[PDB]
Amino acid sequence: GRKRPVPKGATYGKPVHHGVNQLKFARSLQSVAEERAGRHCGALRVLNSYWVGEDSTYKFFEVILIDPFHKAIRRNPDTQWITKPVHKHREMRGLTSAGRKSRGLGKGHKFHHTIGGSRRAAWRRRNTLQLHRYR
Amino acid sequence: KTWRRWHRRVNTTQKRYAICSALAASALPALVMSKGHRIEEVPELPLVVEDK
Amino acid sequence: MKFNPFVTSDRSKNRKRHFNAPSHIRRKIMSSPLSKELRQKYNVRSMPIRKDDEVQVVRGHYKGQQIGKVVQVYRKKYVIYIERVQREKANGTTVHVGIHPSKVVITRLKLDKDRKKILERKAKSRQVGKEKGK
Amino acid sequence: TKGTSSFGKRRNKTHTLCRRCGSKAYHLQKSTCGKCGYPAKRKRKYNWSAKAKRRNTTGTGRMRHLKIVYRRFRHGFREGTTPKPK
Amino acid sequence: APSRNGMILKPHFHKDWQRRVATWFNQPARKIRRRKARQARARRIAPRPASGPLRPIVRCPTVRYHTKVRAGRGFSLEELRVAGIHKKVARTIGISVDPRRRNKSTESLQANVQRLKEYRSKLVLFPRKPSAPKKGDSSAEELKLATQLTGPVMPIRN
Amino acid sequence: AKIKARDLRGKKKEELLKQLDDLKVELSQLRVAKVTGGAASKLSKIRVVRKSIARVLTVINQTQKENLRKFYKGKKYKPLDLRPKKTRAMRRRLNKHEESLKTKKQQRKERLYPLRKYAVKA
Amino acid sequence: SSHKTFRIKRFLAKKQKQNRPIPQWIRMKTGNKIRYNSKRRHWRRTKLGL
Amino acid sequence: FIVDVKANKHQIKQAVKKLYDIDVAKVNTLIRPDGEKKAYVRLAPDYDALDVANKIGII
RNA sequence: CGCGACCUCAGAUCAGACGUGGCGACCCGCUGAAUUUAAGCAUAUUAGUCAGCGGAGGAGAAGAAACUAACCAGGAUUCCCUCAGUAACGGCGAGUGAACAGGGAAGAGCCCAGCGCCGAAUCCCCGCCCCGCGGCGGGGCGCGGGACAUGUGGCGUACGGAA
RNA sequence: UAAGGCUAAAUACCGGCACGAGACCGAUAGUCAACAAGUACCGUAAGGGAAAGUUGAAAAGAACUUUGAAGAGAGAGUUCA
RNA sequence: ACCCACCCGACCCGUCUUGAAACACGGACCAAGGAGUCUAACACGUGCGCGAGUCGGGGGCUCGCACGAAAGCCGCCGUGG
RNA sequence: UGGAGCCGCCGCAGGUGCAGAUCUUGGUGGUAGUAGCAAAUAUUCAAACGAGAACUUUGAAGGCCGAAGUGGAGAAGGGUU
RNA sequence: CGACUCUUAGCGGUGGAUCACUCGGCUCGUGCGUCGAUGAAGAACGCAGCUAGCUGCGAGAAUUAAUGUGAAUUGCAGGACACAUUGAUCAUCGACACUUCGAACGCACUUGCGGCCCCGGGUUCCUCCCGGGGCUACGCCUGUCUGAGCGUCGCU
Ligand SMILES: [Mg+2]
Ligand SMILES: [Mg+2]
Ligand SMILES: [Mg+2]
Ligand SMILES: [Mg+2]
Ligand SMILES: [Mg+2]
Ligand SMILES: [Mg+2]
Ligand SMILES: [Mg+2]
Ligand SMILES: [Mg+2]
Ligand SMILES: [Mg+2]
Ligand SMILES: [Mg+2]
Ligand SMILES: [Mg+2]
Ligand SMILES: [Mg+2]
Ligand SMILES: [Mg+2]
Ligand SMILES: [Mg+2]
Ligand SMILES: [Mg+2]
Ligand SMILES: [Mg+2]
Ligand SMILES: [Mg+2]
Ligand SMILES: [Mg+2]
Ligand SMILES: [Mg+2]
Ligand SMILES: [Mg+2]
Ligand SMILES: [Mg+2]
Ligand SMILES: [Mg+2]
Ligand SMILES: [Mg+2]
Ligand SMILES: [Mg+2]
Ligand SMILES: [Mg+2]
Ligand SMILES: [Mg+2]
Ligand SMILES: [Mg+2]
Ligand SMILES: [Mg+2]
Ligand SMILES: [Mg+2]
Ligand SMILES: [Mg+2]
Ligand SMILES: [Mg+2]
Ligand SMILES: [Mg+2]
Ligand SMILES: [Mg+2]
Ligand SMILES: [Mg+2]
Ligand SMILES: [Mg+2]
Ligand SMILES: [Mg+2]
Ligand SMILES: [Mg+2]
Ligand SMILES: [Mg+2]
Ligand SMILES: [Mg+2]
Ligand SMILES: [Mg+2]
Ligand SMILES: [Zn+2]
Repeated sequence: GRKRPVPKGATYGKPVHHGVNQLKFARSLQSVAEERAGRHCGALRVLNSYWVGEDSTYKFFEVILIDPFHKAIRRNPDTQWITKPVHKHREMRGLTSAGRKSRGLGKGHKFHHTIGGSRRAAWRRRNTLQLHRYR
Repeated sequence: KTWRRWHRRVNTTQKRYAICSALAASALPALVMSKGHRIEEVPELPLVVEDK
Repeated sequence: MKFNPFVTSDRSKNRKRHFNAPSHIRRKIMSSPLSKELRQKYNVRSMPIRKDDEVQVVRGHYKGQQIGKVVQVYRKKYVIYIERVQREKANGTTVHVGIHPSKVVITRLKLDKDRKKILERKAKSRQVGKEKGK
Repeated sequence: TKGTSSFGKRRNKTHTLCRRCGSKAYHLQKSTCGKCGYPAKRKRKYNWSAKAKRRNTTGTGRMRHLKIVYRRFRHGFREGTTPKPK
Repeated sequence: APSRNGMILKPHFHKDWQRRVATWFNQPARKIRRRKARQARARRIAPRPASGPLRPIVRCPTVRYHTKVRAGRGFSLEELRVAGIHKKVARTIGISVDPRRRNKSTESLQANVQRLKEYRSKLVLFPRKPSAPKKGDSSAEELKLATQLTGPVMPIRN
Repeated sequence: AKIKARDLRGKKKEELLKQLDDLKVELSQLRVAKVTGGAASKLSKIRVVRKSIARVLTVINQTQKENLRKFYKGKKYKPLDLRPKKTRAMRRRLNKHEESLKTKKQQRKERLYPLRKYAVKA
Repeated sequence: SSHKTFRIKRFLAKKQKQNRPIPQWIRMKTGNKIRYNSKRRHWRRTKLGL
Repeated sequence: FIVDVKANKHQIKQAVKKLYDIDVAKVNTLIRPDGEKKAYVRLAPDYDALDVANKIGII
């Protein structure tokens, strides 16, 4: 998991938030894995990852990356969607299969938060005073 | 603020009632003259004309 | 009215446009009417005034039927200086008094090639409109 | 002593002219700024000082590249041509 | 503090709501923009209905709505199969097709076949080239109308 | 007196240099003369000579760069100077031929099932 | 100080050039609102970007 | 002279020699508190400085 | 004790490409308070809000059901009106609080892996010619290199598909 | 029919470029800022941050005489003033 | 209504306070600025329209808006409240 | 006096009426020609310049710092002094 | 009457309210929606005949070219130009140019030290010396060359 980075304990505040030890990151380890592969190879464009094993201390992963500017990708029409600049840094924005999962979006009753684009957007919609002209 | 209630919305029959009321008093030379219009020498007050 | 929804009709905007106008645009602003005599001849209401036209001042103090030659055009000051339109300063020195171009009438133009082609363009458009109206 | 007499011995300096941002805020011992964080690859800006944010946004300076880009775009990013000559 | 009689009422203005007030001064400007964009799209799809494609008839769900009938999303595959329109083609002649629709009762099916049949009767398929092959209609029914259809195409009336 | 762009265009390369040199000399003497009073009549020239100098140098660079892009017009790899600068992003768009590459599957689709011009109510 | 860097020396030079008072022919220009330099820095009071 | 601030004594020497067809003993630069690198340039003793001074304009 | 395959790894100012910082109103991913309210306060609330970090685009995100429903059934996503201050949550106090249906704005649907068949039928880079060249492309010709069977390309993907 | 993927549109826009408008403010207001303002100035630094619009239609901005070392006056003149 | 005279009357305002001329606080003087606003929700009263109905939003049709980001109309007139 | 715009009536709208807030910004008094211009012994005579000399300069005298200096040179800091 | 003080008015001061103006704001809307290793934003230092500030530009430095325009610019000078001529002056801006720091790139921040290729003086490749020019950041992909391994084999 993820221990709360605060000196000693000293999460000064209401004792709801006193927790430091038993608390857990939103994204997965696999996403973190991709994100790091993405960070390192900036030109490369993270497509997707898979698992290759796990020790007590570590996990292992295998992130498939793609050159967006290698002609064989550029000229192949079926891949040339990744060469478009909206797909810069998929992993960073929560867009690979892995980092999609944290966002908490799927069709049906088991979601509703994320019933616009995303979690943030629904909240946004739900907490707008729409103030009409005529009222 | 911008979201002061600027616009003001009126029941439709009422809007029509007003517009009938104004028409009805576009007749009546008194109400036309009182509203200032120098209509002294005009030939007939609901003044209607050829359609050339 | 003006119906074109890209023009301005906004005091502040028109004045700012005016006072901060660039030389070539001021040329147009500083235009002045032709004499009825020339108005008949060239088929043109008015012309952008220039360094050495002959000119009458129509209004003001210097209002008079004399025909003074233009001396210079101070487009920064929106003004033209004219031959004998001047005033003695404290110490005797004559000073060319400014007259605004529009309060002046061009009796004799300084015709160059370009001025000739301008007059040909304005007269032609005038007669197109008369043909369209007819 | 804490005051006037002690102002006496302000003989030497902390900061100098930073060479990225230009401010007199390059701390010599730390060898960083504290204005742009100089050695730091990215510029220092914080969302709390909205007044500070505005003091060197883009507009602020020359925009010597960026001002002719806006012009270039306007008329359509045409390259390597001329107007029809005389 | 409450004073003598009134609804013990809960307003939801405890968050920073004035940060997220959404005014509607757009709306006229919006309404126009849509309307222009609408008229442009008509003009682009020249003799094709402005509407869109033809859409099926369909009953609402729930006991409440139940009795009413709307336009659905698209004609089912069975309905296309029975009418005898190849599903891939139906898109090309302005027939909405969804393929996720089941088809439970035969009363809703035959109605929706009837719809497509009727559509195919009163449709004016232009030929690909001005030189006229099969399917493409006569130059009579072409000159007499390269006309758009205003409003929803063959509207459903409950 | 006036040095125009007009004429310089046609002139030979060595001839353009001598002219620049001769202006650079003339500029020097005026700068010398500005120090020692000189005369307003001289201190005009200094601005004129500067701009004529630029007019010369400009013509030269235009000639050198025109010749250069003649030399590479055809070659695949060419200097960054002579490559067309539009906008960082715009130099990473898809190629103009690469973005209208249909997959054979998509082509077949367009062949079999073309959108048809149709109308209704007749 | 008498032990200057070059960076600092150049900085001082520009500051020294900026101090001069307005040229009086500026006052006679057309749309002139300027009467005096108002950015004049006396060494004894007000002590540089340093 | 006043000289461009980027210049070495080597460059100045070479410039002075080139422009005025002259020849130098030594160059001896400093920087004015103003910004303009000044240069004192000792000419070799075959040459008189006042003679060249008259040639270049100054006196 | 060599020479030769491959595997895994290095080093090149090797040839040619890309990434780095900025802006940040809007957008995506994390992180995340406390004033405050509760007439005290610790759960709650303030609030997944400010500040913090990351990454974008002209929009972003979402999106072609592991959906709704329970009907005589609807049929991707987004947006508005409504549902509804409702169902629900809550020291069941303060307070908080959605969804389906219904009506609109818009409307558009698709592709792999796999399973199989097809002499890898595919791709990249070299070099020579003709056109075209300020978004490096077409056509031809090379026993000219390499990628690739640890699987490239055509057909095909649940609405069925192949033969 | 999950554990692979692409997709315009209606939607958002206190930053940018370029326009249009107002039952708004009218120089202690309206932006901090109508002006050489994020300027001067302060603070080691993070940062803080002003004041300040209006001769006249035209400069015609007071030649000349005189008192005074001069600033200042007295006459004269310009201006419809 | 300017000044002066005389007879009688007559403590300094603001404020909190049971009680202020107070040995209670604020107040040297003048100018300009300066504090019950707007939104939402409820309730009652009143005015108008229609009335077992009423409703207008939201959307749409009519225009380049000069006045219009109005005005008008809608088997949407009623999904719905 | 001033020198370019402004008001009556019927309606609508509001950033709509000041003596106070140890209110804000600007200005001005009484206090007042008052306090004050007292640390570290010290000045005087003549001349020059000059409109003008208690204070400048020169000369003469009388005094002080008394080489741990009120002298002669740097460091830092200033930045043209 | 005297001085002083108080009050009112006249005129003059002080002071800058009021009123009248407004090339500025504030708000609402429309369209477009574009930065960067081909060196961004930002900073620095420069550049005018007289120019300090603001602006404008970059050693071609209040700008060059081009195109449109068609006699100015103007505080003063000076000038140009034949304004029957690519032609003043503005505007546009497609060609050219763009000092130093800065992601910031040979390594360092002194503005200090370098390496490697070519050119001119210097030599007569004699290396020196001087000057000029071009390379010399990190990460990463596709290939290329050189390799490493009691990694897995084969032949000898
Ligand atoms: Mg709590
Ligand atoms: Mg899961
Ligand atoms: Mg529709
Ligand atoms: Mg395929
Ligand atoms: Mg001091
Ligand atoms: Mg970035
Ligand atoms: Mg509390
Ligand atoms: Mg309380
Ligand atoms: Mg408490
Ligand atoms: Mg919460
Ligand atoms: Mg934030
Ligand atoms: Mg998207
Ligand atoms: Mg799915
Ligand atoms: Mg739904
Ligand atoms: Mg309700
Ligand atoms: Mg909540
Ligand atoms: Mg396969
Ligand atoms: Mg997607
Ligand atoms: Mg002011
Ligand atoms: Mg004021
Ligand atoms: Mg103000
Ligand atoms: Mg005022
Ligand atoms: Mg005034
Ligand atoms: Mg005033
Ligand atoms: Mg007057
Ligand atoms: Mg009390
Ligand atoms: Mg008491
Ligand atoms: Mg009292
Ligand atoms: Mg008492
Ligand atoms: Mg008290
Ligand atoms: Mg008091
Ligand atoms: Mg007041
Ligand atoms: Mg009522
Ligand atoms: Mg006036
Ligand atoms: Mg108001
Ligand atoms: Mg008051
Ligand atoms: Mg005294
Ligand atoms: Mg000394
Ligand atoms: Mg008086
Ligand atoms: Mg004032
Ligand atoms: Zn810095």
